[PDB]
Amino acid sequence: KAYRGGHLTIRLALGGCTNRPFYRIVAAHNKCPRDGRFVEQLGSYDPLPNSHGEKLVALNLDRIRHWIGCGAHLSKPMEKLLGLAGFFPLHPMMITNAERLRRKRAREVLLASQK
Amino acid sequence: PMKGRFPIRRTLQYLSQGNVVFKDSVKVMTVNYNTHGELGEGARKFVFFNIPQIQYKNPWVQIMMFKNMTPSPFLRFYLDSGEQVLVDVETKSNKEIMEHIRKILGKNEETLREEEEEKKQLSHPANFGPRKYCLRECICEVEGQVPCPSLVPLPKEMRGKYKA
Amino acid sequence: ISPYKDEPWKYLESEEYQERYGSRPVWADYRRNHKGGVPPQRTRKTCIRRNKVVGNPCPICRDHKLHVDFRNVKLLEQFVCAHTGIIFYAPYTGVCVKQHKRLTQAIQKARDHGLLIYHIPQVEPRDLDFSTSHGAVSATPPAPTLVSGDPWYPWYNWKQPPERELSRLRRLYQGHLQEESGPPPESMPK
Amino acid sequence: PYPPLLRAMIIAERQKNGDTSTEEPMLNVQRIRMEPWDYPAKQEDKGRAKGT
Amino acid sequence: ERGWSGNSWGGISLGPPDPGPCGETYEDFDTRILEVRNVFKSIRVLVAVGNGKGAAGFSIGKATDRMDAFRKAKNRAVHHLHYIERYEDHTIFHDISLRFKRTHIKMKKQPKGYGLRCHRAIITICRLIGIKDMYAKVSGSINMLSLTQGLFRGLSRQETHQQLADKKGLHVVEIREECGPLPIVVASPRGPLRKDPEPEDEVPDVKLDWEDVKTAQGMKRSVWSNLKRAAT
Amino acid sequence: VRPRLIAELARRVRALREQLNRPRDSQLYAVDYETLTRPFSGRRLPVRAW
Amino acid sequence: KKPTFMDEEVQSILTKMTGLNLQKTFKPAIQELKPPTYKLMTQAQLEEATRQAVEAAKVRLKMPPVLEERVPINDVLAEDKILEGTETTKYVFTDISYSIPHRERFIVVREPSGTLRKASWEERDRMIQVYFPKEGRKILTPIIFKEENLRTMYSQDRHVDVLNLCFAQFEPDSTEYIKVHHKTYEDIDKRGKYDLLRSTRYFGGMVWYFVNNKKIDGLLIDQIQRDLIDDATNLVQLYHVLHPDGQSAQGAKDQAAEGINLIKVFAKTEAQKGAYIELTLQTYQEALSRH
Amino acid sequence: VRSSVHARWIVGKVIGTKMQKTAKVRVTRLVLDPYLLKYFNKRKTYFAHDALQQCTVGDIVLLRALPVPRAKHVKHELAEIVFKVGKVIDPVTGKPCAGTTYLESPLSS
Amino acid sequence: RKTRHDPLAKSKIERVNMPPAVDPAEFFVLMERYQHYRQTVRALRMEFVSEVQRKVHEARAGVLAERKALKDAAEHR
RNA sequence: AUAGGUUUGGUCCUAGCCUUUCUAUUAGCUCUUAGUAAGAUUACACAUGCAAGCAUCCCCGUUCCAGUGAGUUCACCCUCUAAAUC
Ligand code: FES
Ligand SMILES: [K+]
Ligand SMILES: [K+]
Ligand SMILES: [Mg+2]
Ligand SMILES: [Mg+2]
Ligand SMILES: [Mg+2]
Ligand SMILES: [Mg+2]
Ligand SMILES: [Mg+2]
Ligand SMILES: [Mg+2]
Ligand SMILES: [Zn+2]
Repeated sequence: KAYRGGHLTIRLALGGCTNRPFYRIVAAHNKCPRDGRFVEQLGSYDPLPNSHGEKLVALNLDRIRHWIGCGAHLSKPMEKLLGLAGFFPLHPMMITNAERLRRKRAREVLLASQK
Repeated sequence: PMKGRFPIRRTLQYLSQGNVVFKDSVKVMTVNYNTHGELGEGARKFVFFNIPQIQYKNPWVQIMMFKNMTPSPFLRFYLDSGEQVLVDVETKSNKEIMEHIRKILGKNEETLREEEEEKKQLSHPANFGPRKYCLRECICEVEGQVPCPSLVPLPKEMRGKYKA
Repeated sequence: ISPYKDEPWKYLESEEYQERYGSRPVWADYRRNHKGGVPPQRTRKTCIRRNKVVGNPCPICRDHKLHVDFRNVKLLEQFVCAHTGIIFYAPYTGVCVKQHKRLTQAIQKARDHGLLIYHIPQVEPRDLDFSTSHGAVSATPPAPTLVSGDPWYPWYNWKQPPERELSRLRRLYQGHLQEESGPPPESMPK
Repeated sequence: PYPPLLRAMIIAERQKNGDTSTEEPMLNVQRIRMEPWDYPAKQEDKGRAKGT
Repeated sequence: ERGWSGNSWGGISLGPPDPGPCGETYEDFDTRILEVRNVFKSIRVLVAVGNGKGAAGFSIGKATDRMDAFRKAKNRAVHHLHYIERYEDHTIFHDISLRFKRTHIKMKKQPKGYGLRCHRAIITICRLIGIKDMYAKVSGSINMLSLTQGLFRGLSRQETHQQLADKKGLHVVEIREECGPLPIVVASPRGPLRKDPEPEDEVPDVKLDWEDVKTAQGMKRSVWSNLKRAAT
Repeated sequence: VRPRLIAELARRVRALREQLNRPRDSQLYAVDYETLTRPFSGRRLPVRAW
Repeated sequence: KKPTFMDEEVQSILTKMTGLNLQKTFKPAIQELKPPTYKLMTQAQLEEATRQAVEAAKVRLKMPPVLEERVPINDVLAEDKILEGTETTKYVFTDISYSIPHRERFIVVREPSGTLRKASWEERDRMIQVYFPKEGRKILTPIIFKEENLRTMYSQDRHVDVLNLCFAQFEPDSTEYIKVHHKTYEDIDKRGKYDLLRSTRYFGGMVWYFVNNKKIDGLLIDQIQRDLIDDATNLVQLYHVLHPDGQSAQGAKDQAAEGINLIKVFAKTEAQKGAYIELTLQTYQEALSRH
Repeated sequence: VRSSVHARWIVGKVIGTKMQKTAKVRVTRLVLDPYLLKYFNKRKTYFAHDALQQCTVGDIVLLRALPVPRAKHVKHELAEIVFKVGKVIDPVTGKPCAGTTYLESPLSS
Repeated sequence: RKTRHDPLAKSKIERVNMPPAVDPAEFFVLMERYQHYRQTVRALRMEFVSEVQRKVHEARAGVLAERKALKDAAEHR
């Protein structure tokens, strides 16, 4: 199928069931449906903690590197995941949101002290 | 019962029992053989029993037969480079002919094993998807992970209906 | 009310059981009533509905002294092929679907507790090489930033902008300004 | 510096291949010239609104 | 207990055969009705008897009264017994393909626990003979008398492993997948053993059945095959 | 394959009519300073530009 | 140096001590059955088939390597304090590139505190089972390995089944593997069930454990009672090479003890029940003279 | 990479020579019947450029793909004549033959 | 979704998208953080691209592949 | 198909029809709770409301997603080679 423009992008395809999400890390054309045709499955991500309290993330680092070197883009959630894995620098918004949460809880603690 | 002499020839097991997988150079195989004459007996057997297997393992190689055109039977292979390989098969048994062509133009076991290992890499066991391609469909099939809501209702705190 | 509920296996060593069944399986004499020569491919869902037994109860439901318990090994053995180690499907013995599910769970629990003998294969090792010298399982040399206690990259930390740049931003966003944020708390507030 | 995990993988591969040098792996960024976002773009490549 | 159906005589037991005039008792033999027919009136009954240990037979009885026909068939059956060889006393020694008149019967030896997946009359006769594991397919006309005659003929004309060894003068070696490459010698020649090996037939000229090949290749699609059924 | 000539005809006619009725910069980038909209399209300009 | 378990001489001694019973090695399995096949064979063909079966059994009896308990993995890759408190559960990142050995594959954990550390051994094995499932292994440890169920399995004389389950479930150098194997060996020694492991691949490991813990008296007694005198002498020689500075080995060198005399020297020097060893050896010699 | 024609080398029998410098050649391949699992001949016609018009009806010829088709139906050229109709030279011995009989004895040389 | 031929809803004709308020210090710090992060990510992308090209060059016109090709040709001869 | 019923005064053979099995839709009668999956008959006609914005103006997007199954060997492989991403 020929799309006008577009590019390959490594992103998260949502599967699972209602109230039980699960993600597949796939390299696919940006114009394709979210859960539709893909070029290669590059990993997976279970956002629900398991019986060990762990969120499991599988990354095909070799193929991820190959597709990045082949010109594939990255969705923001995948960039944040790779930053958490240590594969990239921490995304600026992770740091900014951490600081925002710090300030919010500082305000709440000051409210508690004031009361 | 199944029609014809030696009906076993028309079973997928027999057809897949062949051990000759040609190198990519081979494009055409001509089989010149004679219908009568004891010295050509093996060649006739080679046509009767082994050509189906050779074709089954090599679908894209053009095999063509010729009958009583020369005083003796022989095989000729035409390669992509333009080279031609002539194999005289008079006085040879069909098994001998099969072994000879395997030796001179057949991929060795090592190349076949490498190709099989290459085929293995495409089916990554860790991938999730439909059963036609993947071992498992969902991470919920993994023990210790949160199970499917179809089989085990999720706790009410984890359901949007009771979070809204 | 069965006296064998706490110790079900005793029932299979009692003379009453021997008189009733002898040496044959408890399902030997059962026969499903159905139309046609080919039976339905599933047994009934259950023989007991609201504490009432149906006319032709299955082998397990027709005898109340037979308890499907993972300790009742000798009973569970009668529902597994002794030559192949496979649990019979419900139409084979005629046990209802509910009791078949209970029997399957009991057999699995007995096998898990080592009470029921089953064929355990001899498998090959996972890894060809058992070396643990690779960095993935060994220790990686710490990076200088980790040693010094600094963040991995300098920009992970807050740097207060110069006053001039903040003034440009305030000029650029006249009338659409929020309160300036100071440096964040160093540690996560508790 | 490389990211933590990537640095660890590079060092692990080096140690596997016999290299024992203690130099840190580093990413060269001299060739990465950060143009400001407000730098003028190429107007020759830009499109034009269509008549409607 | 009912037979093959509620209103059917077939499969019903007639009890042990009567003590014969020869002075022998047959308390160990069980009798089963295979067919009851009205002859135009009299009754013609086909019954089979067997002791569960290889000795089995069958007979026809004709009489105006049904009970007299049963008694005649049973007493005549006990005096026309076959002996059926059994491999390890549970199955037949080899696959048997036979045609009696217009009835074709294909029987296959099966491992232990396979059960009797056979025509119901074949199941009854096999229970009488003592065969416990076998597959059977009946084709052509399903005529009860021809079926019984063909079954007894084929089962009586099976070559045991000892017979094969004595004929070929060679060790009969069994290969079981469950037992790995261990060769199990099931029969050895009573006389001397030939020192020359059998010809290594590269392709045997056997007559294959298209149904078996289709089943092996997965091209059989019947909705009626391999259906769940009660123990037999 | 039954040729679709009308498609080519329409494509050529549209290309010609687009190259001969090109809107000029005076039409494209005019602005109504009271409402800050483009009269050519009617689209309002972003707030930060006003 | 001291011979390793995989030393050629040690491997040969343990292979000969194990024995090869084709009936026990290829005992009929309880699995899906198919109709058997038949072949007409001459005596030479039968002997060739038996020889091939012997080679297959030799492949089947290949002793697993004996490995030392692995050192715990405690390595930190990064400490990103900025991420402290931004998450409530840990992230486990497994590299699933296909053509990587599982002991060289990077598996890391980002903790809620912001620490990026390497995965522990148990987490590594769990992840490898999650993404590269292996037949016979489970992600959650089976309950059969609890002490009560292991006791039941021992009572049923199913030690080989226990060892097969352990091999399938645990890695050779893991703590659980070593603990279960040691319990199995201890029970075998306590109840004189060494014959259960003969003609199996676990006999060599059991013998190695007994020799290294200096508890070969029961195995010597069993071998003497079973008239496997060559095995007893080979066991004594193995004990002496693994403990060449022991009084038993020095006694053997001083008295120049060979054959049964080696057993006598061991019984007199460094046997916990040398008296019973001497009694059994004397009975064996008397029975041999009578025969 | 060397040609856009699918069939690179093929062997066939010349069935027509009525076109100028073009031989119509019949090529037979073996195709498995999915139901009977037997191999049957499937025939296809090819036009081969014969610049010298040296092909005769009935001879067995080798066709080599052109780098690009020179006409609508001409995608090949005549590489050689494997067997000249009625003028076969035994490849094994190199001597003329008429069917299964040698026209010239191999011993003569 | 709508196509370019579908008309705009009549309840949105008077809609004005008011830009969000800006925190100056956070804005400046975030701009710097994005700049540094994108520079690092382009460096990493360059390394990955070079790796891909080098693998392709090692596969075609390599050295071990060249040995393999020569060995296979000599075997054929 | 492990097969069964039905032609004749009767037997055997051939042969059709039907029975038994498993799904999907609709209809009758009857239906309590929870989780999950699926969900016009009609390429017939459509009231009404929404489904495409973003952005310091240019551009970019609205060519995607979503829908239907009317027509129907434009889908797959190779050669060559535009547009697009790096
Ligand atoms: S199939 Fe996994 S959540 Fe439903
Ligand atoms: K825009
Ligand atoms: K349609
Ligand atoms: Mg009835
Ligand atoms: Mg009929
Ligand atoms: Mg929709
Ligand atoms: Mg679409
Ligand atoms: Mg239509
Ligand atoms: Mg281009
Ligand atoms: Zn029941």
